[PDB]
Amino acid sequence: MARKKVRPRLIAELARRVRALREQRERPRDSQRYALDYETMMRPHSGNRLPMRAWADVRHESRLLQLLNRLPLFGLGRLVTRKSWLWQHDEPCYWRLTRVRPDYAAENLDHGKAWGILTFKGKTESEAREIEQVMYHDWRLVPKHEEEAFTAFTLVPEDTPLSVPYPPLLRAMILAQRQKYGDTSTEEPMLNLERARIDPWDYPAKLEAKTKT
Amino acid sequence: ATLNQMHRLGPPKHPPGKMGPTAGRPQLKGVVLRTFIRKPKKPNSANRKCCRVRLSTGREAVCFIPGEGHSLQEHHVVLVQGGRTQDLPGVKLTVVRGKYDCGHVQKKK
Amino acid sequence: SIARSSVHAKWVVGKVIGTAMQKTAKVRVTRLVLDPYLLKYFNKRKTYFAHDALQQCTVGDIVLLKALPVPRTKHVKHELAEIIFKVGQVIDPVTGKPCAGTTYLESPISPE
Amino acid sequence: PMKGRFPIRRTLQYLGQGDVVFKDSVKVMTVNYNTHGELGEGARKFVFFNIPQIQYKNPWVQITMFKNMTPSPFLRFYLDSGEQVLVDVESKSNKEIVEHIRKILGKNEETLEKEEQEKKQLSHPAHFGPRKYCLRECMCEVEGQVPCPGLVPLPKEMTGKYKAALKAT
Amino acid sequence: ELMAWNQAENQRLHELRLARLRQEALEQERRQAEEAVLQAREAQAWAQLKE
Amino acid sequence: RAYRGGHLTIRLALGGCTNRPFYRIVAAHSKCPRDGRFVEQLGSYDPLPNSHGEKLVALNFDRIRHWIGCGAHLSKPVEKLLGLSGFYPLHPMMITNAERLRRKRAREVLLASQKTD
RNA sequence: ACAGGUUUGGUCCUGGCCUUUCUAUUAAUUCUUAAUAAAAUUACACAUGCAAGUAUCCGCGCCCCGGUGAGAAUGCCCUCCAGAUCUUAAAGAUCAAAAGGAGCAGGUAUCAAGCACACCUAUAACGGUAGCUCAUAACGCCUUGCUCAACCACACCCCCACGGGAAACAGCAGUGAUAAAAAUUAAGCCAUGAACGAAAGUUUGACUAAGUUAUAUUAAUUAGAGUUGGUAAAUCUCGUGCCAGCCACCGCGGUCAUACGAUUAACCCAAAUUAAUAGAUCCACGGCGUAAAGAGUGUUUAAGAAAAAAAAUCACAAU
RNA sequence: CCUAUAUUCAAUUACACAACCAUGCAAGAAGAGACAAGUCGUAACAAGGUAAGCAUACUGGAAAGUGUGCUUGGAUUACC
Ligand SMILES: [Mg+2]
Ligand SMILES: [Mg+2]
Ligand SMILES: [Mg+2]
Ligand SMILES: [Mg+2]
Ligand SMILES: [Mg+2]
Ligand SMILES: [Mg+2]
Ligand SMILES: [Mg+2]
Ligand SMILES: [Mg+2]
Ligand SMILES: [Mg+2]
Ligand SMILES: [Mg+2]
Ligand SMILES: [Mg+2]
Ligand SMILES: [Mg+2]
Ligand SMILES: [Mg+2]
Ligand SMILES: [Mg+2]
Ligand SMILES: [Mg+2]
Ligand SMILES: [Mg+2]
Ligand SMILES: [Mg+2]
Ligand SMILES: [Mg+2]
Ligand SMILES: [Mg+2]
Ligand SMILES: [Mg+2]
Ligand SMILES: [Mg+2]
Ligand SMILES: [Mg+2]
Ligand SMILES: [Mg+2]
Ligand SMILES: [Mg+2]
Ligand SMILES: [Mg+2]
Ligand SMILES: [Mg+2]
Ligand SMILES: [Mg+2]
Ligand SMILES: [Mg+2]
Ligand SMILES: [Mg+2]
Ligand SMILES: [Mg+2]
Ligand SMILES: [Mg+2]
Ligand SMILES: [Mg+2]
Ligand SMILES: [Mg+2]
Ligand SMILES: [Mg+2]
Ligand SMILES: [Mg+2]
Ligand SMILES: [Mg+2]
Ligand SMILES: [Mg+2]
Ligand SMILES: [Mg+2]
Ligand SMILES: [Mg+2]
Ligand SMILES: [Mg+2]
Ligand SMILES: [Mg+2]
Ligand SMILES: [Mg+2]
Ligand SMILES: [Mg+2]
Ligand SMILES: [Zn+2]
Repeated sequence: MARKKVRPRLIAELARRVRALREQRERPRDSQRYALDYETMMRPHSGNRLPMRAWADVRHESRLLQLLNRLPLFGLGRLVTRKSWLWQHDEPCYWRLTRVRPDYAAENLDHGKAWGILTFKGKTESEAREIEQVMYHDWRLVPKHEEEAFTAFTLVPEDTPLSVPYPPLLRAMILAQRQKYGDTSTEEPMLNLERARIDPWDYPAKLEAKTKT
Repeated sequence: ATLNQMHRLGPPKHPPGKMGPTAGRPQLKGVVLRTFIRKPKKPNSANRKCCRVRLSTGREAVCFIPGEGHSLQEHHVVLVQGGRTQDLPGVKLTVVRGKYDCGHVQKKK
Repeated sequence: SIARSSVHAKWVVGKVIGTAMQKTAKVRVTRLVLDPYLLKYFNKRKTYFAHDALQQCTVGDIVLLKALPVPRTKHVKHELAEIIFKVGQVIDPVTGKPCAGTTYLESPISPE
Repeated sequence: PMKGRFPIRRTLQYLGQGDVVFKDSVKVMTVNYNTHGELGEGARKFVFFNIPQIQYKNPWVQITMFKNMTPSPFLRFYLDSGEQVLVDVESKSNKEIVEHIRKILGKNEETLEKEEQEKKQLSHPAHFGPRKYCLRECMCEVEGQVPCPGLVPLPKEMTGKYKAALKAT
Repeated sequence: ELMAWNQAENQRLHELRLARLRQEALEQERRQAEEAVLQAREAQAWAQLKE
Repeated sequence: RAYRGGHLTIRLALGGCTNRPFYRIVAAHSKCPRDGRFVEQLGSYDPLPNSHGEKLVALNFDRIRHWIGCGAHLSKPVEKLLGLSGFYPLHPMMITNAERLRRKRAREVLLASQKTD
């Protein structure tokens, strides 16, 4: 806070500026960043090792831009799916590519940021978005003829009861609370789950920064 | 004083304790420079065995050796403590008997 | 409806110390503070700069300050609201009559 | 306290026992009184006796005195709204002034008791902690429970030492 | 309610005061008669001496 | 003290003396020390069974749901406690551990009648 | 303070010093066992090991916990909140930087002046007034963590860290040095907390349970220390002879020493007991002819008192 | 610049600077205190053998002496 003799620290500012600058200038190309040593299963850049459960899927499968580099327009309007989704969810889960912006420092051109519109468990989101976990090796491309076989969706309704009992004590508290104010109605108190809907963990999160309203 | 004057000075504050020979520590360790003898002050007389010690604080000071008889040579390390000897003017320290090179007084044999 | 000042001083009343700066009155404010040892009350004084738009202020006037929503400078957090007692020209707030000290300058019982 | 004319008014008790508590509209109270005249008398005793009491209970309110400006004694109250209360105290007694002020902008005894009731629900009986804020520290000290082993050493079985030396063998 | 009450109170006191001051004005004129008499007497005595 | 991030939480502070544990249920910032500063005390839980063979739990329900309503987070053991009380549904992990416990009792039953033979 | 000892041939007064109480460190002497609590010379330098990971790759975490009191009169209390984070649409909520100020806030005035420390204009500039702080302590100098559910600060050094010295335990253990000052190079994530995970769960020198230590309490298995002139509970016989020595203060020792040294008896504390050092406590709401103190004189300033009744003025040696 | 993005830079220059402090050591110098059963005196205390003292001046081995004003913290024993 304010004490009348307080010294003017200059270098505090200098280091902020200089650090931000050396950050922007040395900001790593994601070509080298997610680069992976397949023998040791170790990132050169971060020195990080990959989790045991991801090993096989790393050896045997391909990252997104590995399947998008050999596409003619670099794969616009194409449908893409993820191995994990195919194993867990029997309903269709795909990404439709809106933009693709590869990273060219790469000799083999395997890396880059993507965008699109997502269908998960058959439900479709109405907006464009940046796709998440591109660098992963789970990615697969669906062929043109099979496109209309995957996009084929059998629409089924949801059977989970809209309401459930309150937990035993809480129910008692509510009962007694309404007896006290002279409400005689013995209609069971019910807990309404309409807004308690949550997406399974597989559902990809938006990388886009939030606009504050 | 008046109430204004007492307001203007604040209440009286107890002055911090002024620090003595051991610099506020309970003991000090020091090496013996010289062993000598000092006469007490006038009303009552003997000749009291003292030494000169150098203390871990680097300050050099006269110090007194309790008990009857002692063996102390230069270069002996002793441990000194704060009691002031009333006869001897100027001598504010006392050797601790029974530590390092000052041994406990030997019972007559 | 947000207009505020973070100051504790929202309204104060004080004497005008000096007018020397353009459009700015120096104002000595005084409060009672309880000396803890003697349990007695003494006057602590503190100065405030106040903004005077028309430069209305003689030295010695008792004056009322309102806290400024946005500080004009680092030292000016108040605007001068009213002049409560003009120096040596004082109109009794009780009877509305001119007075010099304890004397009435125009008697309140002589309307006509 | 010896020195002074009415020493009892420098005591914590005397200061406490005065009752006026302004509403929160009140910021500044200004007293204007005279050093002479019979009429002025009451106002003077007010400044001598109650102003200390008042101030003590309204520590945030600027109180300010002025001597021999106007021919007549008065109070002025400055509120937050900008409103200004003017109270003519003339032949009024010390007591009458305090009562009349308490009437205009005081706080009803209802108000004060509600406030202190909100302050006494602040320290809850069933909590645990430092003596400063709570009635009890451990639960070691509630009657039926298990006692602080710093008092009544535990049965060897509840000791972790014994459990560990059991699992080892 | 209370500000109005206070207002009416101040007005009450104001009228009381005006009464008191009229009274004081009267007593004061009486004093002026006395002083005018004495000052006239001594004015005379002085005039005589000097003459 | 000023922190970078972290959320409001309802956890257990551990008071007590060696071998005699005690807990103060507490609403605290997440990043602050276990036994340290807190926002509000909520309840207490005494793990050791008393003279009457009871574990005493105290819950200020009103304030608890005030904070849950501000989006405070619960600790797994506080969850377990509320659930036990019946103010929350049973925590799935309570149920599961119960089942595991049952199967252990079963296999020790069989192993007992197998060793007895 | 419920006070006591000590100024003198003596009495009274004034005035210091000391005793008696309580705690902590260290040391000496003594020491049986448990439990609990606490663990502390060092912002000097550090060998070795460990203290941050989780996770189907991204990510998210990684002085947060934990450490320390170096710096700074820092600051307490209180306004006002940008931002981050959580939740949810929003609204809320938690932590709250910067900016502030009713009040309170270490010593020193032999530190008494600081030397640009203010304001206006308006457009944000040109320009203009000549101010601002301060004996109600400015500006300096010294000392210093704290007002404690906690807070403030630091993170090898150069207030800072781009750079530069240079190669960092003020994480747990350890170790050199240094000091009067001395805990395990230990076991677990089983509980709480924290991180991450959708999750079972993993990690965590936080922490839990242990190890060490009379540091403190308590319980019993444990007896030793100090003292015996007065203050102040308690002494006898030898030895010494102003020597040797003793004492907190008064004082003791010059051949009949209850005061030294040892013995006999006693007193008092007791697993402790003395000593040393730091605290707690302690000065004046008392005084000023003779004891410390009315400042050689008057006037005004600042600041205060006015609290009820009146007054200014005549032989003589002011200047 | 038919989805869209990429990339660059941000260091100097002008001077002053151990004065000024603190902390040690020092050729040396001066004081105070403690100090003989020492040397020289007798200043004070009794009209202390010239009553003491204050300010100031000058002087003297040393206490101190003298001047000028001032003080009683001296007396003049009181029908003398
Ligand atoms: Mg990682
Ligand atoms: Mg003698
Ligand atoms: Mg001694
Ligand atoms: Mg030994
Ligand atoms: Mg504990
Ligand atoms: Mg005497
Ligand atoms: Mg005597
Ligand atoms: Mg005495
Ligand atoms: Mg020890
Ligand atoms: Mg800390
Ligand atoms: Mg400093
Ligand atoms: Mg906000
Ligand atoms: Mg803030
Ligand atoms: Mg320090
Ligand atoms: Mg630093
Ligand atoms: Mg270090
Ligand atoms: Mg640094
Ligand atoms: Mg360590
Ligand atoms: Mg570290
Ligand atoms: Mg060592
Ligand atoms: Mg220790
Ligand atoms: Mg050892
Ligand atoms: Mg754990
Ligand atoms: Mg766990
Ligand atoms: Mg471990
Ligand atoms: Mg002895
Ligand atoms: Mg004898
Ligand atoms: Mg004795
Ligand atoms: Mg003896
Ligand atoms: Mg002990
Ligand atoms: Mg005197
Ligand atoms: Mg005089
Ligand atoms: Mg003088
Ligand atoms: Mg003479
Ligand atoms: Mg004679
Ligand atoms: Mg003589
Ligand atoms: Mg002679
Ligand atoms: Mg003579
Ligand atoms: Mg004489
Ligand atoms: Mg002289
Ligand atoms: Mg001569
Ligand atoms: Mg001559
Ligand atoms: Mg006579
Ligand atoms: Zn306990």
